[PDB]
Amino acid sequence: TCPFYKKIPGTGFTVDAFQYGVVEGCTAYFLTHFHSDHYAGLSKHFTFPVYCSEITGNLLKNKLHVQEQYIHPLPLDTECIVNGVKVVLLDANHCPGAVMILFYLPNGTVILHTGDFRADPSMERSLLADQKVHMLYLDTTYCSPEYTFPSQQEVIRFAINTAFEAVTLNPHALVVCGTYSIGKEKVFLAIADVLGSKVGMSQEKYKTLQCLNIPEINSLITTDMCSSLVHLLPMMQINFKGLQSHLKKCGGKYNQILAFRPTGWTHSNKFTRIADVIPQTKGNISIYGIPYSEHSSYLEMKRFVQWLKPQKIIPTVNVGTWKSRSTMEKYFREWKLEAGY
Ligand code: NI
Repeated sequence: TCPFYKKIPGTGFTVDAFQYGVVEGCTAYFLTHFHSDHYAGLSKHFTFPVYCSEITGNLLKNKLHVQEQYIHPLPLDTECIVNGVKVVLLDANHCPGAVMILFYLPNGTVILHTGDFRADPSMERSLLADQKVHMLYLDTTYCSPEYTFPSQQEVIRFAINTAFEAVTLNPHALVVCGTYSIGKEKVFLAIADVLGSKVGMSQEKYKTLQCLNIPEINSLITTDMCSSLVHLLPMMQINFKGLQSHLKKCGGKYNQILAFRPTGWTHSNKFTRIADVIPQTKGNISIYGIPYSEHSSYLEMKRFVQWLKPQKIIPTVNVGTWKSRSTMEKYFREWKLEAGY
């Protein structure tokens, strides 16, 4: 039974609520991004309207086989009317197609739902600048001061250098990046760019990238594993057993695998820095783990909310225990105190 924090009051609208069959008095179902915890339950047999970004639509059509008549893509940064309610979609800085949704209620209330996001200062020069926000539905994934991590740019720097270095030393070495959903594509395509390679992957994952409105994408990707010195494999498969077998599969074309595992936060973030990282080596294979987050750090989130100054905050992650909920409320109170609003 759809929880309260997936419902927008005084509309027929839910957000990311496809796993409760039909929802009591929902004219329109919004989807913030194409990640399975958020789209769970969508199928070819979905007959209610779905509102989403262009890229999330491409994905629903081609991957889930949702019928064209039910997919309502909207452009970003554009005032759109939907069932007599003004909405706007903002870039979320999460994965391809991911959006934040501004709802302008008939009664004059204004609601921001962030879906999944990584807050950034460039958001403060959007249509959010222009007016007051009464309720914030907040991605609270890393809402705790321990969670610091480096900028996406820093991590992609580290990844490129490690890749180039290892391949220049040994031009029979293969680079492997682990994946399970969209997002984290800048890791593997930035590596492939420096190397002068296309990225080799399965046909399923090849299809998925074809959905993403990437300029020139056909020059960048391939299924031909043999003509390709950066490869994508399921994250499940990024270990010595699964790497060995993969190195066996390439038919004597590579003597060495350098791999990256894009993990979110991990406890080693509290002690070690990004330039000071080391891999786990078992023979000719080396497996790095890098902290590429697609969610706000504690500080990023704090600064975003102190700038936005909402009247009320509703968390959408870590809400299932009273300890989590209790700890988050305290931090929100402190932020308000620190600022005065
Ligand atoms: Ni997500």
